[PDB]
Amino acid sequence: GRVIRNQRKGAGSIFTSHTRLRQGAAKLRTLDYAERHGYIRGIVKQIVHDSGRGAPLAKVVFRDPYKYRLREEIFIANEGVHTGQFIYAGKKASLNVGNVLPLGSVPEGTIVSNVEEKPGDRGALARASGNYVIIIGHNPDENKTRVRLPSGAKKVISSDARGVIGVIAGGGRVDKPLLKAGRAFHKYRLKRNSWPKTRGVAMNPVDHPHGGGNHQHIGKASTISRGAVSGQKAGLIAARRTGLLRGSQKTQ
Amino acid sequence: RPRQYATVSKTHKTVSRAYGGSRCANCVKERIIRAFLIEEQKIVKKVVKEQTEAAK
Amino acid sequence: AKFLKAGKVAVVVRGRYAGKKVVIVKPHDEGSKSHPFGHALVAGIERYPLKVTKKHGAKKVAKRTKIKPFIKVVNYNHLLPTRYTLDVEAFKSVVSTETFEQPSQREEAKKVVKKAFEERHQAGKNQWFFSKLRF
Amino acid sequence: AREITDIKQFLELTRRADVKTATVKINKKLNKAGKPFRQTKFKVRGSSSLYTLVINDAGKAKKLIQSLPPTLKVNRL
Amino acid sequence: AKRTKKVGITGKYGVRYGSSLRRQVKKLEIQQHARYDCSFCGKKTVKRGAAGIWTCSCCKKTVAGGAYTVSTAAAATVRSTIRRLREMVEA
Amino acid sequence: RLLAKYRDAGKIDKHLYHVLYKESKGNAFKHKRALVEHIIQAKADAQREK
Amino acid sequence: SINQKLALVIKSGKYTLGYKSTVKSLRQGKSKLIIIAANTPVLRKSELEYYAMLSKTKVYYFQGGNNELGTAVGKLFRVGVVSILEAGDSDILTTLA
RNA sequence: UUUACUUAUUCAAUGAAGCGGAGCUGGAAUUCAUUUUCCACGUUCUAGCAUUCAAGGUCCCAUUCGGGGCUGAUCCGGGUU
RNA sequence: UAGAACUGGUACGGACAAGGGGAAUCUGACUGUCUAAUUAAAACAUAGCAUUGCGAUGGUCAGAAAGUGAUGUUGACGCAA
RNA sequence: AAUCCGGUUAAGAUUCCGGAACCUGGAUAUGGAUUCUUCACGGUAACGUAACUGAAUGUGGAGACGUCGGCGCGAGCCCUGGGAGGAGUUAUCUUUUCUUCUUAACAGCUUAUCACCCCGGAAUUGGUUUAUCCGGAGAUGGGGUCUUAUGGCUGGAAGAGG
Repeated sequence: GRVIRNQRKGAGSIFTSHTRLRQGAAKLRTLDYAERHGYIRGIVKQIVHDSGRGAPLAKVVFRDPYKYRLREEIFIANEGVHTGQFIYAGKKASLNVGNVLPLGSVPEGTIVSNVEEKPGDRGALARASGNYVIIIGHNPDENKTRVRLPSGAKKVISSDARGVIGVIAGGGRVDKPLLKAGRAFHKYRLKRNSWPKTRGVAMNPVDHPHGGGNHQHIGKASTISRGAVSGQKAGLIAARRTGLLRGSQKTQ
Repeated sequence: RPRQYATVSKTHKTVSRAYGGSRCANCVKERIIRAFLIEEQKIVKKVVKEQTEAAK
Repeated sequence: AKFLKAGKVAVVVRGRYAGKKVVIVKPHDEGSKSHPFGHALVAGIERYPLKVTKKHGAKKVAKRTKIKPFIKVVNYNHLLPTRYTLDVEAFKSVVSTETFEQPSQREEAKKVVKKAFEERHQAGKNQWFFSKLRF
Repeated sequence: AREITDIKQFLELTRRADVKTATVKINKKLNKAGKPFRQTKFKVRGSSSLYTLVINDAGKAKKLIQSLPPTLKVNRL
Repeated sequence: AKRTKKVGITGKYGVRYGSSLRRQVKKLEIQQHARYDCSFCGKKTVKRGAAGIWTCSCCKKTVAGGAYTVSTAAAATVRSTIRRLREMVEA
Repeated sequence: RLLAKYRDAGKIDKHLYHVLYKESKGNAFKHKRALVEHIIQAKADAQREK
Repeated sequence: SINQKLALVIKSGKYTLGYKSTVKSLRQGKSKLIIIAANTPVLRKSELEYYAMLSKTKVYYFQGGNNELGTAVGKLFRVGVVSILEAGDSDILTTLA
């Protein structure tokens, strides 16, 4: 049996990201003294398109406090920002759309985005276009914060972690029908070599486990265990349920 | 072309204002007005604290 | 009401002297024969006196306090009139319409303006008019 | 390259002590459409460039050739 | 004239793709290619380029926004939420 | 530009000019002679309404 | 509201429209009131406040944008700032300015 | 018990830059003797500016033309956080 | 560009150049791809629909290991199956 | 970073020959300009002028950019009129048929959309594009400034080439 495609993505030869036209990593401002005590202002000079990413980036330029220069950093644009806007980072920053505040200083029910997991990693959670997390609770005991991640799976993070206020720009993006195969081509050509995926049913018993047969069918069950080994895992991994759902949403 | 500028006289690479060859007219004009009025407005933000914080 | 009277400090916002502080010495509101627009004859300074310290030597003070003045006709739209003011009757009679064309007279006028503004920079009245507007 | 128009400047050029050679070219043209005339051109060789002076009148060129420094290597025609 | 009965812009796709997908694309491309009102200069010039980015044609201000419209309804509530939550700190 | 040279020649005012311009951006005028005879017609109507 | 008052101004008084002509009337001191739209830029807003304090003419802010102010003065085009210089039957020189 | 530790091991960021404790003014705070207490402790109409051991103040040096010390910028422990 | 006489042994896109059409059914929606040296298809792909895993001291995958790596100049409107 | 033309050999040429240039690196003088208003004047302005100090350090620009569609303008070509030469056909006809009439890199003066500046104040809304955009955040109109891709004129250069 041949080594199959989904195993083969991991040597990462042709399946890498296509990072040429990317403006930069979209990290937040490095947490320094001016941020965790007072606050600091930048002008956002140009908000600019990014390739592969859906949401636009934003050129927020801060003054370096320690030598006379300018440090120009790349935010994900919140929706509603504009060029020329002042952006105030810090613990005592006011709460307007685009100021990046620690989560220890926001009231509960505040809609933030680009929020950090551990404080000091510069922007991990809730970053794709149109997402946000919501602070639903605080905990002044051991200073934690109870947030709602965009998949609904709620989380408790440190309150020294930082998040920027507002939705992320590019909303309603996946509502348009990507009418034809060419648009999917020019979409995924600036991301990676994932496309076009051939079904494993069509291919051969060397090529895949769903191959073979004198009929296009799967053979055994398509759900494979979590504990099964790399190479078998081609299908619905560790699937607890399957099939089409019933009932109304917003589950308990 | 960028290296041609090395030969040519300075009057080809400059207009005689402040921020001459690098910012245009009106932008210079705007960063006077802004840079004036702000540091006039900021003067008021010291005489507010000489009146409010004194009357505390 | 009429706030372009003959003592106001302005900041010139167009022309070669953009961003430099003048005073109006004689406003012409209605206009003139030429210049069919409200222009004021201004006297300003072109190089600023650089900031002297406790430790500059005697002659090194003098080279720091040199002032290069200028005279100009300027339109009202090219001025920011500010709330400041300046006692200008020292050289009120020097700047005129006769001070211009016949340009040899302008250097004799600039000498008078330079003498007056150095005599106000020494004994440092008008601290705002003598620091560089910075932008 | 250059064309230099002043006669006095041209005499300054011919005394520049690095102009080694000069030449005179006699061309023939005609005013407006009417009548032929003799144009002359004086060309002095600089160390970089080559200066010319167009004289459309014979009565001034006749004295101007006489005004040349005799140390100058002149190629007439 | 008025040249198509119902398709309008999506008539450039012709016959293809099905009609529900084409009516769905029409409903968004009218939003996308229309010319919007500027929040600052008061003119009607904000046209997107570069999906998510809404430049004004004069005035040079550049509002990040929705991918297919200026600010979607599930975003303009958020600032109103902020407009509410900034008030609990003082009054 | 027949419209333009009639405006610059003072044989028409700016209001009738701006009417006729957007009329000529639609069809309304097959050729130069037809528009000149239309200028005569509307201008004589305005003269009779003077 | 305030709009009926400006309408009585605009049919019974003397006024001037838009920034450059306000500053022409203001440096000549014919100004008596200036009305600024809300979406005016903050720099132009400050430049008109600062010219107002030299003439000591009080500033009223028109709550509402420049399109609404363009309608409110009876014109059709947008206007950013109005300068009332001679009021007629209306009394907004003395109401709350 | 799973509690508490940081020094092993582990993770992450920074041209390892302002940690930890104490004090200093204000101020919530009510005094049950006098302060028992905690918060603050330079920047928010603006697409401007911010760089020369820092100006100022104060003591030297040997007055040259300049240099030096302290403060402006609270101490203490060197545990980058 | 339209039109009119007039004329040719009714000839005239004069050589060249240059669509056969219609009623239907099975099937794949389409445009696209492939067994280069026997198969270009009803296969493959695709949009569209749906499902499964996953909140990074993670999901999938690589490596003999390693202070190693791909997706990741990523963060659930995303990645992976 | 920076060059072209004309000619040349049996076989090389943007490389050789003749002419005309430029660019870099480094030397250096002379003139000019600046100065006793010690580091230039002019213009309301856009900016102009042969020049007209300037370190560390910071900022900005050029380098620097998709594809399609018409539209304008240039270059070369194609066509074509008069004229100065040469070759062909001529039983008849044809002021006829073919052909040469060329100008470089570089330099100086000058030349445009677009953009910008001044005066002015717009609804009996006005400009304007093949294509509907623009104006009280100041249009139309009067008058100016700039880029010089490009084009003209003069030099190169008619002494070359035909």
